[PDB]
Amino acid sequence: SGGPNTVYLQVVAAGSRDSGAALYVFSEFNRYLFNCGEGVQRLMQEHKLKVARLDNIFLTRMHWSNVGGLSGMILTLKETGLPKCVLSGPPQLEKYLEAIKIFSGPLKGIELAVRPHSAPEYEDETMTVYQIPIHSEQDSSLVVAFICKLHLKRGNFLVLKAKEMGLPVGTAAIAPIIAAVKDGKSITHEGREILAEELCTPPDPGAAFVVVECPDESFIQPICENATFQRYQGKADAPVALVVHMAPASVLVDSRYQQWMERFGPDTQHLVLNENCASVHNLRSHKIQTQLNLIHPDIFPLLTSFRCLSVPMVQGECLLKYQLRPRREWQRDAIITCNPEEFIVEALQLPNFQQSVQEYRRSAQAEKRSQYPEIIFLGTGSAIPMKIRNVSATLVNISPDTSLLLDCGEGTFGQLCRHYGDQVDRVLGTLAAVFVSHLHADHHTGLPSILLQRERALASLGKPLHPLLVVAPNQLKAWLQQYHNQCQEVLHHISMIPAKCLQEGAPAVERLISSLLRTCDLEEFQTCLVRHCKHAFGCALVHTSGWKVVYSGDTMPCEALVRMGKDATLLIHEATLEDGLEEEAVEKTHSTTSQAISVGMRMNAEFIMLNHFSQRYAKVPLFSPNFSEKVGVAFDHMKVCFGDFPTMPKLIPPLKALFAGDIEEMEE
RNA sequence: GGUAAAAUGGCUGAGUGAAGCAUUGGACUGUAAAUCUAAAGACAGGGGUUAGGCCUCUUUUUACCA
Ligand SMILES: [Zn+2]
Ligand SMILES: [Zn+2]
Repeated sequence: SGGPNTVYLQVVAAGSRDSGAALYVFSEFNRYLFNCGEGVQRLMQEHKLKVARLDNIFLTRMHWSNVGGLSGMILTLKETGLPKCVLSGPPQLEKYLEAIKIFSGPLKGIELAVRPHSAPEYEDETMTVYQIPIHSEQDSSLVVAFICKLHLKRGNFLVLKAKEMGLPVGTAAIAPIIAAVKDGKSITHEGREILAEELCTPPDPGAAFVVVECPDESFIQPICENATFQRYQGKADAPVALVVHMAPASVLVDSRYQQWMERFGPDTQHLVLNENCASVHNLRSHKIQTQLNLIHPDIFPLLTSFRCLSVPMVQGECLLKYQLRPRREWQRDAIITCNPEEFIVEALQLPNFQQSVQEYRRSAQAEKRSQYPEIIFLGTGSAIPMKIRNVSATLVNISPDTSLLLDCGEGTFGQLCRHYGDQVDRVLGTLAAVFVSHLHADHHTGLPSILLQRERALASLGKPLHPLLVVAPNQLKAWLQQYHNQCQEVLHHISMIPAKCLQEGAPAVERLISSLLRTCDLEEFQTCLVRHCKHAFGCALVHTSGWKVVYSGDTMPCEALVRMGKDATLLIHEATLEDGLEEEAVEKTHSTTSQAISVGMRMNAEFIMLNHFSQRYAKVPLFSPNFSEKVGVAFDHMKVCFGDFPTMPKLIPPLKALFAGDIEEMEE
């Protein structure tokens, strides 16, 4: 068979601040993805991108912005069931996939293949790419740029022209004639010879595109007029169709360079991706957030708006696909821009929703509570981000000066971005400590994303370095050490704390826990084992003023949690099914909503928050009846103070009305 | 919400083009059941490749998701 009939280039990352570079090219036979960071897990599977058929994955640089997201792809492939896959990258990239099995578990069932730098050539039936390793004085010094090529395309045969002369078109005799013409050998028929160009268009060798990743001036000198480029710059076998520059805007304006790119010729198109892009590609999420704000602006805050030299450049944006083989031109028929003026149309006119909203407002229309005890909910999914659900983070802000994290995950940084707005830089500075509940990957894979950005935030205002405090099981230390020794230096920003020492009845550890307690003004900190998995642990917070909150998360009912949870103003509990099957508890290793409600009733706590929900089937939580005002429903991007309890019970009717039709488990 | 198998008629087996059971008048049979020389409904709804078999976007059915 011949080469692909159509080739499309698609942009995934779009140069967003919350994620690294990422480029997607669609081919008739194979799917290829270049580079990927954190937050892409939603970008794909939200814009209808097929996970399957991604047998080949490519990436650049070892930094988390381009290697962090591989765990999600591996997990999806394991769930998807793809038989084989191929992964390529820097020579020392095998160490990254060596340590994934530590917590993600064995990858047996799907085969992954890697290759060294000794084989810089790879070919298949529809495409070919050449990789050029690059060495720089100032592994973070290797970026290995990529080059792409396309197989020759055979010009369409003129079957109608053959029929006009008198050839036996429409039968089995024409097939050998067209097959011979395809090979390029003329055939003489009826005493006359017909040239190939007469019966078909001239062959086209095929276009190509190049990708570069110059991050700073360290890599400019090694790449300056590279030998490989001299054999392809300017006129070549075919003109260059498109080019993408991942370099930052600062590198663009430098006097040096900015002229080599022009050597490719005016016909060569160029693109730039960087943080200055307007983006705004959260249509459905933004609509849901606006609806929640309309229900009650105070309870549910609103996301902030993230808004925006010899040849022209088309700034990259959302789903700016490019067409290669049919014709070299751009397409913008899939623009994804938020339109609140359209969101309000359906937010203020849902069936019976307006009546419930107005009734709740009239009903709403007991002394002032404490001003700045704050708990913020970031994510309410389970190990799989989706339209409106993602791995939970449970941001807590005990005081404006000091902040704490109730576990963390991937995509939480993107969530708090476009939300805190200008205050994002200040919020990260207030962060003083973090910790992990159990060994699940989704609960600890988000630490690097927060840490690397907090490192920049600390210097953004010229404050002294303050290493972050991390409390996680002793197993998490191995992965952190491997990453420190393999990809980038992060040890100085993390201080491990075993959770065993915090158990009831159990110099560096004591001084560090004392510093944590005094910095955030916490009277005491306690942790206990949970019936969830090996080395699983919980936590409890008690304030000097008598406020107590205990986080349980994934856990089966146990006596220790109940004993520690006695006289607790608030607590976070996990739900799996609401109403349904009570069997196969061992498979889930999680509590049940009815049992959670019973516990909360007997917990003596005045209110119980339901945050973590299983995401096997996309459905709003069908709240189990036989409950009280103590229980509640927790979603993403929530706000209020400690004493703002009486508000949320009245939000139940409007909250249910907003969803209207519910898509829950059916007999199928 | 995601993954896996079929969209051909009253039913099924496939991709050179379509075939058996059944029927419209019945021939051997007083009798309407046995055996045909003719008949018919015909590959879900779009398009990219210029041909069906390939891929792509909804629609129906079944199963699975830790
Ligand atoms: Zn969980
Ligand atoms: Zn978990």
